[PDB]
Amino acid sequence: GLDSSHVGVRPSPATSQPTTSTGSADLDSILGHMGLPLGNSVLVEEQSTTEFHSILGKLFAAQGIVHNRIRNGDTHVIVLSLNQMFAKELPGIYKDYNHQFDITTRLMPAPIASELTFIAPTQPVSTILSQIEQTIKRNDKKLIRIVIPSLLHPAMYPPKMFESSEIIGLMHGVRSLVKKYYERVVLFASISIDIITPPLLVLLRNMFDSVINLEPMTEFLER
Amino acid sequence: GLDSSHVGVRPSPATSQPTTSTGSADLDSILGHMGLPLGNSVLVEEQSTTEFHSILGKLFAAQGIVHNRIRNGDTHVIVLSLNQMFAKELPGIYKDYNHQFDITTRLMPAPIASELTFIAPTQPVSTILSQIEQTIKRNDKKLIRIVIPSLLHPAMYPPKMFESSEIIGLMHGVRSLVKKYYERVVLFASISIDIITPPLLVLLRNMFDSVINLEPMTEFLER
Amino acid sequence: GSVQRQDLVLFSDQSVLPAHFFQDSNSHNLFFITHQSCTQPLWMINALVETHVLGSPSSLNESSSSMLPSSTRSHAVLASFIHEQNYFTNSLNKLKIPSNNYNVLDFLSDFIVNNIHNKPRDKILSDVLAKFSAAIQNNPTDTIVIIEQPELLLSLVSGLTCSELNNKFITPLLRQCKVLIIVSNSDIFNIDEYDASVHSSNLQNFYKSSFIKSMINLNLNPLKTGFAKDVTGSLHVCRGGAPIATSNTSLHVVENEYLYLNEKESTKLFY
Amino acid sequence: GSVQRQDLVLFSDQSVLPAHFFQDSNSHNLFFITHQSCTQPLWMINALVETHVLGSPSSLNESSSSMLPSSTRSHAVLASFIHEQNYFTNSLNKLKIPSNNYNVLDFLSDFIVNNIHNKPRDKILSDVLAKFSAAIQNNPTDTIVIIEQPELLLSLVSGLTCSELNNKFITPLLRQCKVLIIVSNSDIFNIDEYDASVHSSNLQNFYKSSFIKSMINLNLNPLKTGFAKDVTGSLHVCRGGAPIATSNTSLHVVENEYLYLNEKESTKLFY
Amino acid sequence: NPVILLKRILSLTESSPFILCLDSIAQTSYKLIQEFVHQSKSKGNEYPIVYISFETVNKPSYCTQFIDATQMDFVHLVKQIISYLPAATATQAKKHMVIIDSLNYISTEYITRFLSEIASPHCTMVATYHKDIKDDWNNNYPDKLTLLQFMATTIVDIDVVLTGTLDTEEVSELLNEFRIPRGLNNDIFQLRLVNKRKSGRSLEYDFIVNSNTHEYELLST
Amino acid sequence: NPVILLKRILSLTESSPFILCLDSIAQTSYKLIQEFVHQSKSKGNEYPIVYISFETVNKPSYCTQFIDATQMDFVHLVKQIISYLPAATATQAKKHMVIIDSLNYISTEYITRFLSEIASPHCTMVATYHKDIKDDWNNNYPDKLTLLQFMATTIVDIDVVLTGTLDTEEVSELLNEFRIPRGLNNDIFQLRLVNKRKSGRSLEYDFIVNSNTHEYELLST
Repeated sequence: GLDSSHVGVRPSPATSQPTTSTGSADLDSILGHMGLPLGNSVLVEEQSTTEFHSILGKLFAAQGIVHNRIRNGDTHVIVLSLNQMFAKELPGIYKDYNHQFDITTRLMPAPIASELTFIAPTQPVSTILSQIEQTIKRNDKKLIRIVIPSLLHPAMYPPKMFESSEIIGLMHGVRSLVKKYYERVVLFASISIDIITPPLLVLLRNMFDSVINLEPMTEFLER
Repeated sequence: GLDSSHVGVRPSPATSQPTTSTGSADLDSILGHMGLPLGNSVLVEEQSTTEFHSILGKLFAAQGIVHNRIRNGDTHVIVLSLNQMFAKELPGIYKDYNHQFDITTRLMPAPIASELTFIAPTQPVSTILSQIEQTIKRNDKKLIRIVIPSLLHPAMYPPKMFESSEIIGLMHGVRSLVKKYYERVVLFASISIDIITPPLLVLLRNMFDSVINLEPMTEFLER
Repeated sequence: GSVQRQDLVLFSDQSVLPAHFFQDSNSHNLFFITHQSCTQPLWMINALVETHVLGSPSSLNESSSSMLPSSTRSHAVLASFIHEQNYFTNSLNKLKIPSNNYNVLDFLSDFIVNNIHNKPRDKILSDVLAKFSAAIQNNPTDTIVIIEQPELLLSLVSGLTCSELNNKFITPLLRQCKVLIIVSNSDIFNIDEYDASVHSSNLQNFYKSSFIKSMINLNLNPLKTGFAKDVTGSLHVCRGGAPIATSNTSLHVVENEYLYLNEKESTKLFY
Repeated sequence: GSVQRQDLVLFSDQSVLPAHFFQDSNSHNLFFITHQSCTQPLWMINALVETHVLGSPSSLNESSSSMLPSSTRSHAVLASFIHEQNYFTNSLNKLKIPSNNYNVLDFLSDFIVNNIHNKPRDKILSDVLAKFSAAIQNNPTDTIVIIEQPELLLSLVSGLTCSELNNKFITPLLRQCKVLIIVSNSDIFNIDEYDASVHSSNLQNFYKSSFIKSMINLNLNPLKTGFAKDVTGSLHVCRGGAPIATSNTSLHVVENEYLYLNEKESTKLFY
Repeated sequence: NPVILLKRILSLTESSPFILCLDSIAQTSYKLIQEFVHQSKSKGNEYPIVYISFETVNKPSYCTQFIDATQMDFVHLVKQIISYLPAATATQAKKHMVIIDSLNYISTEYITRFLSEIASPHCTMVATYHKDIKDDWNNNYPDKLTLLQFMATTIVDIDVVLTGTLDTEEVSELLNEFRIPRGLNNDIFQLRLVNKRKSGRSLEYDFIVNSNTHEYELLST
Repeated sequence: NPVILLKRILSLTESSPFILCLDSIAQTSYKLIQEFVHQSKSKGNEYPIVYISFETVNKPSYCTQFIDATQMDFVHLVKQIISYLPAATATQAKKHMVIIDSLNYISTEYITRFLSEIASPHCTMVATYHKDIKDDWNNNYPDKLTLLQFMATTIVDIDVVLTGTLDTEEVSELLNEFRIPRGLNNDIFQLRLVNKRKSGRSLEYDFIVNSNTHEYELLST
């Protein structure tokens, strides 16, 4: 469970349910909850021409680190990626539930290994899920942001992971944790649709609570 | 080598080369050699609705047994088939190079194991080729008719034989024997085109010297 | 808006779920239900539970249909491969279905990690099956079984073919219960410019197969043109490929198309 | 009939086979020749042998082309996977090409039984290669190598891919000789209502691959409409995908279309 | 006359060792199968029915043996079937009818063996193959449907009869996307009979069937 | 300006770690490759060229290293390439150009690893992939061409320039059946340059190239 006087949490207009800021002003309103409800997940889909989706990934992450930094707003960001310069590329700033970020300024103090943790997608699915569980369990009472900066990037995800039982097993298992700790966990993922076959994309979409398509940034959503 | 006063052999109008009767009056003229030149092969292709092609197969075989039966006309027929009632279904009759057969009368005396020999297509390719070689070699000085009554009939040819290296290896190896004993060997094969994929049919045709298509019986040929 | 509501009718005896499918000695019937991602099936699942346990789907229909003269030991086993148990218990409680009338089997929570990972195909299928056997063997003759998204097994279990899924799980499951409802997501058929890939032809076979075995098929689809406020989608009722198993040859599926509005609280049907 | 004959010309120096491809220190050139089943390539093969060994293709051309002032140790290695040795020796003798000028390698006779059957992929490719090495190493700098239907290996050797065939046989073979002629049967492209199967996409890659590596491509095709008496087919001369390997950047392929009549005795070209 | 023939195949009077029923989602084969049973009883020929089930979970009333094949391996399946039939060499036994509810469940490489093993003078096989369920040598080996049509001595191609606006083409296009229209799977339907005579000359006729009044009519196409 | 850019990529002045050349039977890439070499020497940047060959049997005059890759296993290939290049960590070394004659010969599951292994601040890779040579997870894994276009920092799509009656569509249809028309593989040809900028915003222009007079012109399409 979490804290009531948590600044990163707030009830959605549409529902009684606790939600959190995507770190993206506009995006929050479009979701329909003025944010992403705890225990839910979004998949953001983008065309090849980068990198508006890696931007929303970084906003989502940055929003969580600021929360962690002064009541309270304790959060822990988990990143499933091989690129650790994701943590150094997060935007800086400028209730206290959403902030206006600046894509040109980095974050004032660099994120510490205790504020943010990386997990490599170059591992077995069993291992990845274990890490995410274990990280969630030891940061008990902390709000938990899971960010998957670009699902199935071929430079980060081994060919064998593209087998259905691997990637969908991974997504099923992550979805299982999101619902299991619905009290405080949330998931953001992005994916480039040019390297995913339509069947697999259909499978993927089914593991997420909401799916957002970006065409250049205009957002057509599937709630 | 063979005998010159052999009644089943005769020089073709088109060439100096020794040829033999298909056992089918009309078919001989269409081939363009008044028969099938020794050291050559025909593949007869037919649509599903049987069995005009199994008829020409039987004529071809019958023609050889009659030759064997009174100078001379020694021949040996080799049948690649699981149906041994092929030998009992051969038509009866009515220089002495071609005969007019009657599809309703069987052959007067039944063919003996020394006049005709069966080989099963339910064996490894190595084995089949060995049998055919060995049969050819021990009937030295006999004209040799190889008949393959229906190439790739699924009831006679194991699934694994439909792999290219098996069936085309078989056909390459048989073609090799036909050219090796061009002195006295000839090959007739039929096939039903409804159970052969076009790629495989293209491979098959390439192993034969001539290919005959039957549309109901009208014969469009590829010399 | 102020639309003219219709009651759901699936069979010619005017019912949604004829109670006589349940006391019979030897019969097995399959509903196959298909939906797209944008048209969630929960309101349908809960309506069927409600109809079986309380005699009529109060959440869908204005009036009540003919029911049994006394309360039975009617029971529902709900299983999902895509939603956790909270998802059903929360909506069933909101709907006021008493807890003793149903049992939820959760094949999302820790399912990959505990039940799939270090475990061969047969063993996975055999142990999923076994969970259903145990649960059914409590009111075996009076239990409805509802399974959401079993197709997921074709994606989650490496090298599982449609025929193995049917032979080792679906068909044996149908043999142990009176009524089986399969709820399946049909998005794989709905990709613009896409038909018949190998993993997806294996997947598509499952839908054709389930339809062939089903005596009734219900399909939820979104508006073909776009998304609206006070219109959710359409509901088609069709014959399946199998005959209805009863000693009542007059009984038939009443084919129909409805429009429906799935509101937060209630759902309504209208022509 | 009484048609107006043309001489075959392939290059801009007016030749069919420039002799200067042969004494060079470091160059390798590939002709890729394609034919359909109804248009046999033998007359082309024999013409190339004749041109290399005797200076001009007397069987095709009326007049002679510029040649070397003295007889060389010009040699041809002819290899086939579809015809036995008698097939070439009989036609070469009829053509009066002296026997000492060529060597036939027979990969039809007993080839499956002796060389493929109890024998792994690499070993098969390695021992075919070795036959060519031995034969070439007699006039290594002055030998033309002609190979009929190497694609057959893609069908005869279980699980042979185009890339292995190139890497382990074709490309190494091209490295050991001055001029390589590949003669290939293109029927696989000529099936009405048929394109791009897996075994055949592997097969088709070989044609695209050979063309890419070739500096010249000759194609024999039948009449597009049917079969005639005094017309056999057409002969197209095209650039390949590779540059010609010479210190003579002016040299180019002279693209052309001919009609030809392949008569028993002689063959004739005509526009 | 052609209606007489179809009635002769359905009653098992016109012997045909392997009868292939092709069906689809639009019109499954169970009604056609009940015509065989009906015409059999009707025209005096009441044969023992051995029913092989891969997807039939309710045992039909008309069968005398019922084999649940879902759990069985191929050879074990064959052994069960065989033990319920007469010795292929008896020369004095009752004719049995073997019904297989779906051939889609048998591996393509075992189809011909299966057919060869069950074949018996004292036995006729009616098996259905679903046209719309999709399946080193597999590449060149014929697909299940081409194979089965080649092996069959009789073929019965079942189609829906359309009472509405759409024809059978537009409907197969709808089914390809799993869009199920109303008015499929009717008591009245149609079929295309292919019968392979002793010459090889194959007959072919279309029929409207009324599984309610067991009455058939030729189709003047 | 756009012609200036293309001249900057071809001279290796506008750095781009992976340059993908797409070609076909209609117009192979060797001429384009000689433009890189020409513009390199020309605009002062004379870099050491390491040439990887799967199908190039005549060693190009312009290369300083030549690797025959046909006989080599993947890891062994990588080790050769790597030993001819500067230490990825040197901070003071000459820039090398690596040319791979055809990526079609590298397994799809090794493509990203290969690119990752050769990548180096002191190295630019120009590799060609033939558009018309065709290739448990393979099903879902992207095909070689989709993959390579995704990994490339620059793409150069080469096409034939048609002087005759046919356009590039009808010609690709002819080539599909291996019907080779006259007038392919010319000294003048065209290309479509895709360049991926730092924002992700990708540029895209078409050009006519004259490999005889090393002169390029934008294409007003």
